[PDB]
Amino acid sequence: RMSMVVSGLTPEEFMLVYKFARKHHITLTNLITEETTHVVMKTDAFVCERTLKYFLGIAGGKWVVSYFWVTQSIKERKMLNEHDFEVRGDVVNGRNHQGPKRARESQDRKIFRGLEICCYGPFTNMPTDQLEWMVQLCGASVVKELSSFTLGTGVHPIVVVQPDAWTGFHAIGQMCEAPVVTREWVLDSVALYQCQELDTYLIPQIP
Ligand code: NI
Repeated sequence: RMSMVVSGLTPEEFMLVYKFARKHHITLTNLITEETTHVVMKTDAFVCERTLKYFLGIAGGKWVVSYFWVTQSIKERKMLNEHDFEVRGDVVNGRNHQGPKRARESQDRKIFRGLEICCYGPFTNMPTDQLEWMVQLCGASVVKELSSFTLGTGVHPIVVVQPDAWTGFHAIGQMCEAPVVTREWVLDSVALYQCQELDTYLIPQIP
Protein backbone atom coordinates (compact mmCIF):
# COMPACT_ATOMS: atom_id res chain seq x y z
CA ARG A 1 0.00 0.00 0.00
CA MET A 2 1.09 3.57 0.59
CA SER A 3 2.79 4.30 3.93
CA MET A 4 4.79 7.44 4.52
CA VAL A 5 7.18 8.78 7.09
CA VAL A 6 8.62 12.30 6.80
CA SER A 7 12.01 13.91 7.44
CA GLY A 8 13.13 17.57 7.78
CA LEU A 9 9.61 19.09 7.84
CA THR A 10 8.33 21.86 10.03
CA PRO A 11 4.93 21.18 11.68
CA GLU A 12 3.17 23.33 9.05
CA GLU A 13 4.88 21.37 6.27
CA PHE A 14 3.90 18.12 8.05
CA MET A 15 0.28 19.29 8.10
CA LEU A 16 0.30 19.67 4.36
CA VAL A 17 1.67 16.06 4.15
CA TYR A 18 -1.15 15.06 6.52
CA LYS A 19 -3.73 16.77 4.31
CA PHE A 20 -2.38 15.07 1.24
CA ALA A 21 -2.53 11.79 3.12
CA ARG A 22 -6.20 12.29 3.89
CA LYS A 23 -7.20 13.15 0.35
CA HIS A 24 -5.42 9.95 -0.78
CA HIS A 25 -5.84 7.44 2.07
CA ILE A 26 -2.10 7.10 2.29
CA THR A 27 -0.88 6.02 5.70
CA LEU A 28 1.27 8.55 7.64
CA THR A 29 3.47 7.26 10.46
CA ASN A 30 6.18 8.62 12.83
CA LEU A 31 8.66 5.75 12.60
CA ILE A 32 10.01 4.13 9.54
CA THR A 33 9.40 0.37 9.25
CA GLU A 34 9.50 -2.32 6.59
CA GLU A 35 5.90 -1.54 5.79
CA THR A 36 6.91 2.03 5.10
CA THR A 37 6.75 2.57 1.34
CA HIS A 38 7.59 6.25 1.22
CA VAL A 39 10.12 8.58 2.78
CA VAL A 40 9.23 12.21 2.19
CA MET A 41 12.29 14.44 2.42
CA LYS A 42 12.67 18.19 2.63
CA THR A 43 14.91 19.07 -0.41
CA ASP A 44 16.45 22.30 -1.84
CA ALA A 45 15.24 22.49 -5.49
CA PHE A 46 16.01 17.26 -4.83
CA VAL A 47 19.17 17.31 -2.62
CA CYS A 48 18.45 16.63 1.09
CA GLU A 49 20.10 16.18 4.43
CA ARG A 50 21.45 12.69 5.20
CA THR A 51 19.11 11.45 7.94
CA LEU A 52 18.53 8.09 9.47
CA LYS A 53 15.18 7.93 7.70
CA TYR A 54 17.02 8.77 4.47
CA PHE A 55 19.39 5.78 5.07
CA LEU A 56 16.76 3.36 6.17
CA GLY A 57 14.84 4.40 3.07
CA ILE A 58 17.52 3.88 0.46
CA ALA A 59 18.49 0.78 2.38
CA GLY A 60 15.00 -0.59 2.03
CA GLY A 61 14.79 0.28 -1.64
CA LYS A 62 11.98 2.74 -0.96
CA TRP A 63 10.49 5.78 -2.56
CA VAL A 64 12.71 8.43 -1.12
CA VAL A 65 10.97 11.56 -2.40
CA SER A 66 11.22 15.32 -2.15
CA TYR A 67 8.59 17.25 -0.23
CA PHE A 68 7.81 18.70 -3.68
CA TRP A 69 5.84 15.57 -4.62
CA VAL A 70 3.38 16.54 -1.88
CA THR A 71 3.00 20.31 -2.47
CA GLN A 72 2.99 19.96 -6.23
CA SER A 73 0.40 17.20 -5.91
CA ILE A 74 -1.81 19.36 -3.67
CA LYS A 75 -1.33 22.25 -6.07
CA GLU A 76 -2.52 20.05 -8.92
CA ARG A 77 -5.14 18.26 -6.92
CA LYS A 78 -3.76 14.78 -7.52
CA MET A 79 -1.02 12.27 -6.85
CA LEU A 80 1.85 12.90 -9.23
CA ASN A 81 4.50 10.25 -10.00
CA GLU A 82 7.11 9.43 -7.37
CA HIS A 83 9.43 8.97 -10.32
CA ASP A 84 9.26 12.70 -11.05
CA PHE A 85 10.19 13.75 -7.55
CA GLU A 86 12.82 11.26 -6.43
CA VAL A 87 15.70 12.70 -4.33
CA ARG A 88 19.19 12.47 -5.83
CA GLY A 89 21.74 13.36 -3.13
CA ASP A 90 22.92 15.19 -0.05
CA VAL A 91 26.60 15.52 0.81
CA VAL A 92 27.90 12.07 -0.04
CA ASN A 93 26.75 13.17 -3.45
CA GLY A 94 25.44 16.40 -4.97
CA ARG A 95 22.21 16.58 -6.96
CA ASN A 96 22.86 14.11 -9.85
CA HIS A 97 23.91 10.78 -8.07
CA GLN A 98 20.80 8.58 -8.03
CA GLY A 99 21.35 6.65 -4.84
CA PRO A 100 17.71 6.03 -3.98
CA LYS A 101 17.38 4.81 -7.59
CA ARG A 102 20.23 2.49 -7.77
CA ALA A 103 18.68 1.27 -4.58
CA ARG A 104 15.08 1.22 -5.59
CA GLU A 105 16.02 -0.93 -8.55
CA SER A 106 18.78 -3.14 -7.24
CA GLN A 107 17.40 -5.52 -4.65
CA ASP A 108 18.38 -8.74 -6.24
CA ARG A 109 22.03 -7.61 -6.13
CA LYS A 110 22.50 -5.63 -2.80
CA ILE A 111 25.65 -3.74 -1.83
CA PHE A 112 26.46 -5.91 1.24
CA ARG A 113 26.05 -9.01 -0.89
CA GLY A 114 27.66 -11.65 1.30
CA LEU A 115 29.31 -9.87 4.17
CA GLU A 116 29.54 -10.37 7.89
CA ILE A 117 29.55 -7.05 9.78
CA CYS A 118 30.33 -6.32 13.45
CA CYS A 119 29.21 -2.75 14.36
CA TYR A 120 31.79 -2.40 17.03
CA GLY A 121 32.11 -0.18 20.04
CA PRO A 122 29.99 2.91 20.83
CA PHE A 123 28.21 5.08 18.24
CA THR A 124 26.50 8.49 18.40
CA ASN A 125 23.67 10.09 16.48
CA MET A 126 22.49 6.64 15.37
CA PRO A 127 21.63 3.65 17.58
CA THR A 128 23.58 0.54 16.92
CA ASP A 129 20.52 -1.53 16.26
CA GLN A 130 19.43 0.86 13.52
CA LEU A 131 22.89 0.74 11.89
CA GLU A 132 22.65 -3.06 12.10
CA TRP A 133 19.15 -3.03 10.61
CA MET A 134 20.41 -0.78 7.87
CA VAL A 135 23.32 -3.10 7.24
CA GLN A 136 21.00 -6.16 6.88
CA LEU A 137 18.61 -4.33 4.54
CA CYS A 138 21.70 -3.88 2.40
CA GLY A 139 22.36 -7.62 2.46
CA ALA A 140 24.95 -8.10 5.19
CA SER A 141 24.77 -10.62 7.99
CA VAL A 142 25.09 -9.14 11.49
CA VAL A 143 27.60 -10.34 14.04
CA LYS A 144 27.63 -9.12 17.63
CA GLU A 145 31.02 -10.20 18.88
CA LEU A 146 34.47 -9.88 17.37
CA SER A 147 34.87 -13.57 18.14
CA SER A 148 31.73 -14.78 16.32
CA PHE A 149 32.73 -14.09 12.75
CA THR A 150 32.14 -17.26 10.69
CA LEU A 151 35.32 -19.28 10.10
CA GLY A 152 34.00 -20.46 6.74
CA THR A 153 36.26 -19.11 3.99
CA GLY A 154 32.96 -18.51 2.25
CA VAL A 155 32.41 -15.10 3.87
CA HIS A 156 34.05 -11.72 4.31
CA PRO A 157 34.02 -10.22 7.79
CA ILE A 158 34.27 -6.49 8.45
CA VAL A 159 34.57 -4.46 11.62
CA VAL A 160 32.69 -1.10 11.73
CA VAL A 161 33.77 1.52 14.14
CA GLN A 162 32.93 5.21 14.68
CA PRO A 163 36.23 6.42 16.13
CA ASP A 164 34.75 9.48 17.80
CA ALA A 165 32.28 7.96 20.25
CA TRP A 166 35.35 6.41 21.94
CA THR A 167 37.99 7.65 24.46
CA GLY A 168 37.20 1.05 19.86
CA PHE A 169 40.95 1.18 19.12
CA HIS A 170 43.50 0.58 16.36
CA ALA A 171 44.02 -2.59 18.29
CA ILE A 172 40.99 -4.32 16.89
CA GLY A 173 43.18 -6.27 14.49
CA GLN A 174 44.87 -7.86 17.49
CA MET A 175 41.54 -9.40 18.37
CA CYS A 176 40.52 -10.60 14.88
CA GLU A 177 41.16 -11.05 11.18
CA ALA A 178 38.90 -8.52 9.61
CA PRO A 179 39.49 -5.14 8.04
CA VAL A 180 38.48 -2.37 10.42
CA VAL A 181 36.51 0.45 8.91
CA THR A 182 34.82 3.65 9.86
CA ARG A 183 31.04 4.10 9.96
CA GLU A 184 31.16 6.33 6.90
CA TRP A 185 32.10 3.19 5.02
CA VAL A 186 28.53 1.97 5.61
CA LEU A 187 26.91 5.42 5.36
CA ASP A 188 28.55 6.53 2.12
CA SER A 189 27.92 3.05 0.82
CA VAL A 190 24.28 3.22 1.65
CA ALA A 191 23.72 6.79 0.25
CA LEU A 192 25.12 5.87 -3.12
CA TYR A 193 23.81 2.37 -2.93
CA GLN A 194 27.31 1.29 -3.97
CA CYS A 195 29.51 -0.84 -1.74
CA GLN A 196 32.48 1.48 -1.48
CA GLU A 197 36.07 0.36 -1.53
CA LEU A 198 37.48 0.00 1.97
CA ASP A 199 40.73 1.74 1.16
CA THR A 200 39.59 5.21 2.14
CA TYR A 201 37.92 4.14 5.34
CA LEU A 202 40.34 1.55 6.65
CA ILE A 203 41.76 2.20 10.09
CA PRO A 204 45.31 1.53 11.37
CA GLN A 205 45.82 -1.71 13.24
CA ILE A 206 48.70 -1.96 15.72
CA PRO A 207 50.54 -5.31 15.30
NI1 NI B 1 36.90 -12.33 -1.57
